[PDB]
Amino acid sequence: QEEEKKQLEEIRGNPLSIGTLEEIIDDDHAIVTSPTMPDYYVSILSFVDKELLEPGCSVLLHHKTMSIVGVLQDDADPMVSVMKMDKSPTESYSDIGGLESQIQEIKESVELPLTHPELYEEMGIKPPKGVILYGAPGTGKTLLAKAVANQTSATFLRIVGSELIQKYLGDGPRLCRQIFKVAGENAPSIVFIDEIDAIGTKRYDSNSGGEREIQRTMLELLNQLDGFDDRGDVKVIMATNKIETLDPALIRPGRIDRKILF
Amino acid sequence: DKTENDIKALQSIGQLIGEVMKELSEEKYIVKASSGPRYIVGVRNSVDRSKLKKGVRVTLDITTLTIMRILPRETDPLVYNMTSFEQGEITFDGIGGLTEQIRELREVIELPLKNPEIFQRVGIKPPKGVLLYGPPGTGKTLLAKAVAATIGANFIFSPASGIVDKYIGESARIIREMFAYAKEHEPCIIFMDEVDAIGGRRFSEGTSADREIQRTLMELLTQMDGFDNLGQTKIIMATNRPDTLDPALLRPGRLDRKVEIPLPNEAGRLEIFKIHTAKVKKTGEFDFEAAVKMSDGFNGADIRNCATEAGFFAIRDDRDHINPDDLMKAVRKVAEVKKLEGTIEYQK
Amino acid sequence: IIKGKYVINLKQIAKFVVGLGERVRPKDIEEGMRVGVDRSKYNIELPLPPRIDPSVTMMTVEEKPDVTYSDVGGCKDQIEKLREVVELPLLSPERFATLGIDPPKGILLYGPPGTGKTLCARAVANRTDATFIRVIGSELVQKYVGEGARMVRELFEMARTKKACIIFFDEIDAVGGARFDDGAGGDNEVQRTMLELITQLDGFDPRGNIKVMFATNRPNTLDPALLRPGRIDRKVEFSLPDLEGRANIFRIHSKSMSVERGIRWELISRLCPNSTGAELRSVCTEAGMFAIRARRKVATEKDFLKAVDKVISGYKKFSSTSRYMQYN
Amino acid sequence: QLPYLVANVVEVMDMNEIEDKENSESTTQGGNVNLDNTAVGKAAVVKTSSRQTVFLPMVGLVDPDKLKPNDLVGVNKDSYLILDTLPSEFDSRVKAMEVDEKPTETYSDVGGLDKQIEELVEAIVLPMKRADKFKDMGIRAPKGALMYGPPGTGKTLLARACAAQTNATFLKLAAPQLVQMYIGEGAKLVRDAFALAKEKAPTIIFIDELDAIGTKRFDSEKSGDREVQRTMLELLNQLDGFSSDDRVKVLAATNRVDVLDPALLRSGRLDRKIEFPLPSEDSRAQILQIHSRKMTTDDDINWQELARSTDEFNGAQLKAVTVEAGMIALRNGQSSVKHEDFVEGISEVQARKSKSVSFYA
Amino acid sequence: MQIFVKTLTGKTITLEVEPSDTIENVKAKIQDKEGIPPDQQRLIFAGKQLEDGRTLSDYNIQKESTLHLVLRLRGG
Amino acid sequence: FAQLPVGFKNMGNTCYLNATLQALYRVNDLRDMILNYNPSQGVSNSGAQDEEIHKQIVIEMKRCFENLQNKSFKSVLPIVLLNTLRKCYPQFAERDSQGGFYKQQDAEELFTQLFHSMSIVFGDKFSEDFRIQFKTTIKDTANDNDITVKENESDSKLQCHISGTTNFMRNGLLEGLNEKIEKRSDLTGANSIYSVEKKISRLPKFLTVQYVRFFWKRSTNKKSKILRKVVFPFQLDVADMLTPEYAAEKVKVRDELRKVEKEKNEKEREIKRNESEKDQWLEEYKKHFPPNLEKGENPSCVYNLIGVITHQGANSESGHYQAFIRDELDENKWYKFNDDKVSVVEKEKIESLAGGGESDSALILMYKGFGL
Amino acid sequence: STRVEGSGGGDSEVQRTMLELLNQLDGFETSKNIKIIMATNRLDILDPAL
Ligand SMILES: Nc1ncnc2c1ncn2[C@@H]1O[C@H](COP(=O)(O)OP(=O)(O)OP(=O)(O)O)[C@@H](O)[C@H]1O
Ligand SMILES: Nc1ncnc2c1ncn2[C@@H]1O[C@H](COP(=O)(O)OP(=O)(O)OP(=O)(O)O)[C@@H](O)[C@H]1O
Ligand SMILES: Nc1ncnc2c1ncn2[C@@H]1O[C@H](COP(=O)(O)OP(=O)(O)OP(=O)(O)O)[C@@H](O)[C@H]1O
Ligand SMILES: Nc1ncnc2c1ncn2[C@@H]1O[C@H](COP(=O)(O)OP(=O)(O)OP(=O)(O)O)[C@@H](O)[C@H]1O
Ligand SMILES: [Mg+2]
Ligand SMILES: [Mg+2]
Ligand SMILES: [Mg+2]
Ligand SMILES: [Mg+2]
Repeated sequence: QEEEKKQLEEIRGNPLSIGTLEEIIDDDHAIVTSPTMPDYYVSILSFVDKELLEPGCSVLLHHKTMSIVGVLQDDADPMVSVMKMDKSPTESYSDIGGLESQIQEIKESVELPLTHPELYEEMGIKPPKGVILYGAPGTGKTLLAKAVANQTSATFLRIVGSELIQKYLGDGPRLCRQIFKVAGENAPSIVFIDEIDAIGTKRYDSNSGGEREIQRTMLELLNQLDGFDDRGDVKVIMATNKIETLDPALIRPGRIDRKILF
Repeated sequence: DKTENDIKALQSIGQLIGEVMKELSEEKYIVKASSGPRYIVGVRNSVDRSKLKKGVRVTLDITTLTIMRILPRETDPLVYNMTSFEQGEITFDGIGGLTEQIRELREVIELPLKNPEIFQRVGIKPPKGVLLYGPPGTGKTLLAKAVAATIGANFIFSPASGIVDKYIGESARIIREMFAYAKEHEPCIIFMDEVDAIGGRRFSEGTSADREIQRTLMELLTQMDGFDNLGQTKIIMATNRPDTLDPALLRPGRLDRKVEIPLPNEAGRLEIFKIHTAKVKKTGEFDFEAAVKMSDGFNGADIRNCATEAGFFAIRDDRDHINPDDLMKAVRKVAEVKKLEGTIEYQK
Repeated sequence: IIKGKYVINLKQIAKFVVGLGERVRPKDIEEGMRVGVDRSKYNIELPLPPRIDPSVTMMTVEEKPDVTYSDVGGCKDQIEKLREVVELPLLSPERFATLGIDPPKGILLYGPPGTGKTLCARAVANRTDATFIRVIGSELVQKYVGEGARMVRELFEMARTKKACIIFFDEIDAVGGARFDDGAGGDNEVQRTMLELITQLDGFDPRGNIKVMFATNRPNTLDPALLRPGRIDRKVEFSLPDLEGRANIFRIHSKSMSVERGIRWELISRLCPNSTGAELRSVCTEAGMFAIRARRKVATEKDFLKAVDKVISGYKKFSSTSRYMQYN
Repeated sequence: QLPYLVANVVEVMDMNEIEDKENSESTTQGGNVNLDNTAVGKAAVVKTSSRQTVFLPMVGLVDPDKLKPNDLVGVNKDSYLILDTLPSEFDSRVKAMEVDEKPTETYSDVGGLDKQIEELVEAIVLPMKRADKFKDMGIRAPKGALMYGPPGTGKTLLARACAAQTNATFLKLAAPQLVQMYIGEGAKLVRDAFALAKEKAPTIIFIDELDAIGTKRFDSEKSGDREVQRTMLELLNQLDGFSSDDRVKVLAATNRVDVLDPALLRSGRLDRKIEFPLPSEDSRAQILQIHSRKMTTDDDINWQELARSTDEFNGAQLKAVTVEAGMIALRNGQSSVKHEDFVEGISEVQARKSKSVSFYA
Repeated sequence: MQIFVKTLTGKTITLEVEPSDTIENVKAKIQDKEGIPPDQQRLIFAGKQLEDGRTLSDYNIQKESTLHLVLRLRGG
Repeated sequence: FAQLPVGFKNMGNTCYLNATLQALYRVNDLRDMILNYNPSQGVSNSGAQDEEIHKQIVIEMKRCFENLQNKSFKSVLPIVLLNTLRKCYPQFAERDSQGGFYKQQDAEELFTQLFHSMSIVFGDKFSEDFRIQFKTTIKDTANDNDITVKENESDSKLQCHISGTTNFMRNGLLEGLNEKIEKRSDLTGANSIYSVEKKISRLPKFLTVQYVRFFWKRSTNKKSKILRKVVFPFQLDVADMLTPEYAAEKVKVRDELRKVEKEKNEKEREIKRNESEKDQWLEEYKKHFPPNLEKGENPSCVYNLIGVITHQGANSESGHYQAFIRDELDENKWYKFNDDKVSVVEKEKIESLAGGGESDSALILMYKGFGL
Repeated sequence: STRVEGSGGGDSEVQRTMLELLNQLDGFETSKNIKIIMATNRLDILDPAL
């Protein structure tokens, strides 16, 4: 430790001057734009692993001539706070007890493949993908999802259906696009979209909510969920009870496999 | 010596402009620099205290920050393009048929301009403010170039959207500083030209752009009416539809007379036909009257496209004259291409 | 470029006179080219590629998946037409010069949702060994308009810098559908990026080795200014699988499935009507769930019967069973 | 020599020539006889891109006639002195307007729609060359030419072809480019498109598409289309005389003419209105042959047979029939492009696959 | 004997040099017009480098030939 | 897949030799000829007594290669070859003035001089392997009033002339075999400008392409290096720089070879989820090779990229040569030779060696006929 | 001025988010402290999903 840090601090500050990684160049350089507004065509010291850093990373630049001293993994935005949990859903299995025939279509295709890939190596083919929950209000639909994600301890994102709709346009689909990038970044992933009947009954103004917004968000979500992306295994859990606010490219199966009636 | 002069300027240094914001004591002044932030500064003895008033431009030093001298008023780079607009000038009667509107314009503008004193007897608020509105192509602006030339008073003029910046309230400061310049100037005519997006209403379910509209609009209201009331500087406002405008820009007592300049009449087209045929060569053409009346649809700009199109039928025949054989195929053709879309407007 | 110094705008906003330093030709320096200049006194050190405005187009360049050509969204000549329009003139321009034709660059991929229209293009993406840049049509919309005009434009010219690349315009059913004026709506601000997508395809210079794919769920509403046959040229409909085409897909799906012999894939096609090959992709997984309740390492014929029955009932329960989303 | 800041000139204001006993200054100072007290000579205030202004006694090598009150000058960045004068700067986007050595296609690689080629040459090209015959006759030259009609009629092609042929400067502009999220910076693309244009006159300002600025609306209630139209209102300001619209022209192509503002209907803006028709029987035959010029074909085909079997086609579709012939040709395995393959590219690709549903017709 | 020399930028210039002249003479005549010293110059013909102590006709180079100029580099 | 290859360590100031060697032994016939040297190998006389120093270079490569194949080793010594190079060409024994030792220079030159030695010893049958023959037509602009055809123009490696029109190697090669040769002697007048086109009439079996990467600034009167992204593809097709005659035959054979290549590209991936498989594909390919095969002939006009010498840092007079070579059994698995520091690298690392910036970029690119 | 023909209050849209969190707030760290005291002019001008 002692002799390694001597030469660690040689090329480190005093100020460590956060940058934003615009693009890499492959010669051990990158073009950063700083929050303080001057660009730098930075080097890269080459102990932080040259290509382990990608656009959107936050970079530590040296107090003198800028080299990428190092790279910060994680920079807490308040925008992934909304998705991420701050509380534990202490009611799990058998506090939503009953519907023990409609919990074998979410713990034989959502919880169980993640817990055991063993059973799904045996059949081969690709494991279950997605579910849609629907039925009459007060059948525990909202809590079921929170109760299987408590037990697996996979990365629980939860997003409300009424925050996808903003009174601002175009940044709605960017929010939805974020949610699945976090899911793909975190290998075991369960995304609860709570309420996606709240996309066809809810609108604000007519110039940034309205129909155009509703079409855009729906389409973004197809690319995210599977589309062309080929991203990490995301289980999707959708609460809805109005099942014609959803695309005819989403309520076909092979994205959402078995459908659950309550 | 031409290079010796270059050495004595090069060895001098610059100076930083401010204005006297506020007297603190008598040997210390608050200035607001043109770099921005206010400073507290001292003075050279060469400047006298009683020539230091507030709103007077001063030099400062750039290494001592001390007034050496009073400087003339600062003026916008933009408004020096605006006195370089008067081109496109024409005679007193340079829109034919809308001649009745020229007379109506000068009542408000030129009659109090020469003598404000004939209105003292009358006892009214000095006539200020004009709105022009019509279907485009009737020379609302062509008239402005005529009333700049004929009177010969200081003239400005504004680009449409090139006095819209990227800073909210910096696009207010500019238009503020052209009014000041225009009040220092004797009998100045101020044309706001094609204000339609720089006069919008409250919106703000739009983008952030509509708050630039709104900041900039408020500046006009204070200027027109506050402790500035204009009696020698005159406002002329040109718009293409007068319900694009917010109703404090449709408020008379800032806009006393709201003048409509219409589409040329049946025989207002004819009055342009007699002036634009002396702007061309001909073997002789005085047979306008029936044909133009009954190939109506035109606006004032389309009379000069009938002239140009008669010079295309000429080019086919190989002539350097306008023959009425050339023209009456022209008025038939210019009319037909203009059937493309209406110009339907409902005016107050 | 001032003919013999240059006027640069720093990223500090501050404008300066710079010249050529110690390793640059004048030939090197273009107009609109970025340059690195020395922080202390401004002089061109190193030329740099054009424009640091693209940084959110560096999230839409992605690396190709591994999907064998052999796996297809259905066995038809239909993927072979795609192989004449996109694939073959990239490997051998020898034949398209003898014909003397200029290869068709455009294609539409259209038909009912879920047939694997993108599946046959992911197969092609492993195959061509030409860079794929993929686009989202509802990621081209932002609060301030004219921001999205900029984004679209820079992506396309970056493909013009490249040679042998494919820009796959996905999900242009929102932005790329037919323009129409409202008169009160904010529909105009969206119609702006539609117009930018038209004027880049044709350019003022024709496409510099850009094969263009349009992924549309719908052929029904698309712009006649993007549907014109001069930039989408030959367009091959990949339609619903048949009684045989569904057996073919299901033979791949049950090949990848550890199964026991005695199965009929011809039967399964009988049982299903004209329906997606994503339906058939979920026969196997729901048959894998009936295998697991019983505790098997294999699937048989029987569990495919139940699986098929389940998917069919849900189709009635919803809409889109053979639907194009009506019309032609 | 470099480096040195580049600034704009606020004004020239000028303090009196130094021969006076009493300072040299317009704005007179206290104290009796001055010359170099705080009296300095000729004065220029320049405004920097370092966001300030400075009053200097400027260099006398460069005249107050070589100083405009909006001229782009060098200022020395070590200490602000007007160093020298520099060309006026336009945006890099506006510097992308001029040609790359733009290929010509003359009027002779555009077959069909003959009457349109003649109507464009008349509107734009000849008033530039024969401006002398315009002054002697006494007419004005038009202020632009509109092109309108269905997509696929060669509008975009013609403009490139005709601009290059007399080598009138083909300025390359996209309508959506003017629409930028930066306000009062999109408008400088409109302004410098004319600042450039008069230096590079005779010239053609080709805006491809007119619909991104050209809106029907200009009373827009509660939308952000009031920022968009500000590149449209600033456009009409420069199609009103300050002269320099008599050699500076405009071409415009658009696919739909019904979304344009009524201030683009009127003359003095777009004056000449050429409609580009969907080709007739003879016309279609020409267009097909202009593609077949490039490619190997069978000699047993007749361009009149081909003209029978197309009904209401335009040139983009006839691009889609000559190329489609060679798809069918390669698939057979034949070197040449069969005369049956020209007939079969019409039906294979129309612009649509069969004629739609029929269930009672 | 007339030969042609292809420069770094794909530009062919002429040179008149004898069949009894060393490569030091070739590089000398080229050093005048490019401002490039002999010790960086590399003259290639037939893929073989043309060393300074051997003459032009030791590589069997006679007229109507084109030599290819490239520049060296150092280090290690 | 591969063993764990060994490298050369430095003696200090030694990487300019080490890096380049790795690449030369990738070339199949090159490694064979030195391995199989006898004292029964001849020479080619036309005037040189440097033919016996040529022999000495060949033993040192044989044994340097011998260490490379052996694994009793972590260091290949370059040491006797270095003395032997300095003896053979004494411009490497010049002192560096206020620098380091006996002078260090240059991957380009290096290959030229080592290839000179090898073509004498191993005969002309080996000379032809890299030797490229053109058909050059020196022909007037306007009507020809004089013509000369030179097939005595030759190279042994192509020159990609970077004009700043290089965005791809193919472009500058294709308009670097087009040049305008100015005259000075009355043939139709003195300084009449001729359009000259070289088209290839004989491809080599091993293609070498050298980048011109240098500029002499006349605007400072000082040499520099320029770099810049010039993309080279993995699969280089050079069909368009041939004469029609040679092309039709190579392109017809290529299409059959593409079918076997396609079956390989599917099959290789399957069995994963090497030397023996390689030998079966070679046997299949040779049936489709034309029966006109000889030394120095490619039975395709398609090549794959098997080696890159890279150069880093600032302006010319500066270099730290590492080299990258592609495996002899694999085609996405490449070894990085950082003197005696050896590592596995991927296809992505190879692409970035097209330059831009102020570090590693291609100077020499080594191919071999068709793929593997 | 359109957000109460939009969804009956755009405030009621945000309120639904609040209240939906609230479905698990009696157990996370032991026992609500954050009471959401909602208020409105009449209880009938709330959607029946509240
Ligand atoms: N099987 C059950 N056992 C225990 N509690 C249940 C069960 N089903 C529902 N509840 C309770 O009913 C209430 C509402 O159900 P939940 O919020 O879980 O989803 P829902 O069906 O979408 O209904 P809503 O959103 O209208 O309240 C919760 O307090 C939940 O604990
Ligand atoms: N009334 C007219 N008589 C003669 N020429 C005219 C007339 N109106 C317009 N023109 C011609 O058209 C040019 C441009 O028209 P102008 O800008 O004057 O119209 P405007 O009515 O103010 O339109 P807008 O309301 O769109 O600004 C003139 O400079 C002139 O050449
Ligand atoms: N024929 C098929 N074979 C196997 N799987 C398929 C098939 N068709 C669809 N799928 C499954 O569906 C997934 C997503 O479908 P894809 O994105 O390919 O849709 P599409 O045909 O473009 O339709 P949409 O209009 O819904 O976008 C595929 O990744 C695959 O798992
Ligand atoms: N009359 C014609 N003669 C020759 N070829 C034609 C003709 N019209 C169109 N083409 C061919 O079709 C191509 C595409 O049409 P082009 O883009 O020129 O037309 P447009 O009417 O301006 O439509 P858009 O604005 O949608 O691009 C042309 O580049 C050309 O190859
Ligand atoms: Mg609930
Ligand atoms: Mg006007
Ligand atoms: Mg899709
Ligand atoms: Mg176009």
